[PDB]
Amino acid sequence: NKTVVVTTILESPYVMMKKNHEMLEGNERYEGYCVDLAAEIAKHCGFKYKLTIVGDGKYGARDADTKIWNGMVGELVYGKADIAIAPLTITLVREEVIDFSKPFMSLGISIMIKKGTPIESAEDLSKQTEIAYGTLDSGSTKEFFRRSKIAVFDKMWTYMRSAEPSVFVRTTAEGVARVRKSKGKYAYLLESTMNEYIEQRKPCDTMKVGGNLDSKGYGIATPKGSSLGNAVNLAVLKLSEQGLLDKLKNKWWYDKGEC
Amino acid sequence: NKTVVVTTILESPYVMMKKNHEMLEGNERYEGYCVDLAAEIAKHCGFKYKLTIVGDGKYGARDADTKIWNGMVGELVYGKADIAIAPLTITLVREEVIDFSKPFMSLGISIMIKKGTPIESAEDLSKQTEIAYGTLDSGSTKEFFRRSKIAVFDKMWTYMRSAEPSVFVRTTAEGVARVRKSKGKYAYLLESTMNEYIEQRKPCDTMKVGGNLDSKGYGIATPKGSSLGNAVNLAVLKLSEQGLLDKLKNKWWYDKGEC
Ligand SMILES: O=C(Cc1ccc(-n2nc(C(F)(F)F)c3c2CCCC3)cc1)N1CCCC1
Ligand SMILES: N[C@@H](CCC(=O)O)C(=O)O
Ligand SMILES: N[C@@H](CCC(=O)O)C(=O)O
Ligand SMILES: [Zn+2]
Ligand SMILES: [Zn+2]
Ligand SMILES: [Zn+2]
Ligand SMILES: [Zn+2]
Ligand SMILES: [Zn+2]
Ligand SMILES: [Zn+2]
Repeated sequence: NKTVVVTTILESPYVMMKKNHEMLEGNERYEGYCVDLAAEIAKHCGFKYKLTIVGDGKYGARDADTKIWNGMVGELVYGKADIAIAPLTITLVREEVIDFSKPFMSLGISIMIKKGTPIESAEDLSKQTEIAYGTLDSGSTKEFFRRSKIAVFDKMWTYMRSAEPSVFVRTTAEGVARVRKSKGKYAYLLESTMNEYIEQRKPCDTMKVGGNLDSKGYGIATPKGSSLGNAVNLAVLKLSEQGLLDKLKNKWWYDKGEC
Repeated sequence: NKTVVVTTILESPYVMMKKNHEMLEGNERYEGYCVDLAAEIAKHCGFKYKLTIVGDGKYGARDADTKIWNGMVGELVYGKADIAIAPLTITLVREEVIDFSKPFMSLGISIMIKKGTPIESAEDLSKQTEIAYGTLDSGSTKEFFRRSKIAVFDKMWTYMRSAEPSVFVRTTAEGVARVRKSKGKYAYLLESTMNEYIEQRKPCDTMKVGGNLDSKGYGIATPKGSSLGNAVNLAVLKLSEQGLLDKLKNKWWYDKGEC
């Protein structure tokens, strides 16, 4: 056996640097839902592991020209990591190049506003121009809009793709900060899981509005045909059935609530 | 190529006999969410197929003594069908013997009451004895209670397992009828998808109460190592991303609403 290299991403409350731990070593530096999940998966599957943060800070997309995968997906595709344990969305284009476990969490695209913003739905956003809106610049949310044939979402993409200045952000934290600083003139499209987390964080000035725009899941990813895929998949189902995933959700979202 | 034998189950609104079609032939007899899903899967995967209703009318469980699988799971395990396209819950014990696609629908165990029943939650059910409650006698809901280590659910199982007369039912329709006829003295534990469907059916006398007790998914099942598994899995993701699964949900639940 060898130590399994885990790629993950700094995304609250999934993986966070513990206060004042920057200069410590190894796995103990990090906390969060995916840190606890990695420990359980590794225990059930009988492996030792090293948590690493994805070098480019991205989830994963294929460049249109170079055909090269970036982010966590790229780390798996090019053999830089053995497994990705992160809020990584199961998508068709990714499933074509890596393997996913059954989902460990359900989510959908959602709208985050600064409280008091006169927006209730995606339709509302699409029918006005005063309030700008965008997504994480690389990720499954952007791709959702890029590919949608649904009238409202196609309209939103036509606006977003050419809006100036760019409505896209490099990180979730950047999108949240942009909502908070924009006096109601920027809304952020992000996954319901993140949105619901931030809604319960100080300064308690954002909220989720409207229903989810889609329904999907996060999965644990391994390189195609990995020795780990089968056991990891069975482990996710065991964690689900043993109530552990619900325990972790309660721990990191609502037990954490500051609002 | 050969005609693919599809096993499914008569369960509204997934697969229903069209009015006055009992004496007709082939696939045209049936309608419902899973009928529409089967047509899309078959189109994307490039196969012809025959819809068949599971002979024993069960979802699938392994007998404790004989070790034999019944229901749709058994039809796959013993080679009687090529694929199951039905509201078949993804579970660990099933995943050990058959393959599941990524989920096509999200659901959780839920409580159905006759309107006016003084029950708001599973905790409420567990803390009283006036109102009886039970599950489908063979299925993932029964197994959930049989295996739970959560205090409230363990208490409920201890009651259900020895209650007389039996609190278990052979079919969802039987559980719904039992709620409707029992003057508030029977509550039925069933999947949220079914519960939400029935809530919108005449005579509009039942309702879903409380949050879901768990979170899981339905998947399309194939025998272990089937030639169809890979393509079916990719097809489910395509249907999800193309908004087709959302379209089918709206079609069979809410466009169907009678209340
Ligand atoms: O498996 C359960 C719930 C759950 C159920 C279903 C999904 N997923 N996951 C997908 C996905 F495969 F990602 F596209 C899709 C769904 C339902 C909607 C169709 C596409 C996702 C999640 N969880 C594990 C622990 C908590 C939630
Ligand atoms: N979970 C997403 C990143 C967040 C987003 O795109 O909103 C992904 O796997 O790409
Ligand atoms: N979907 C369930 C049947 C319904 C239930 O158990 O409530 C199964 O696959 O076993
Ligand atoms: Zn420490
Ligand atoms: Zn465990
Ligand atoms: Zn620009
Ligand atoms: Zn007809
Ligand atoms: Zn299609
Ligand atoms: Zn009895």
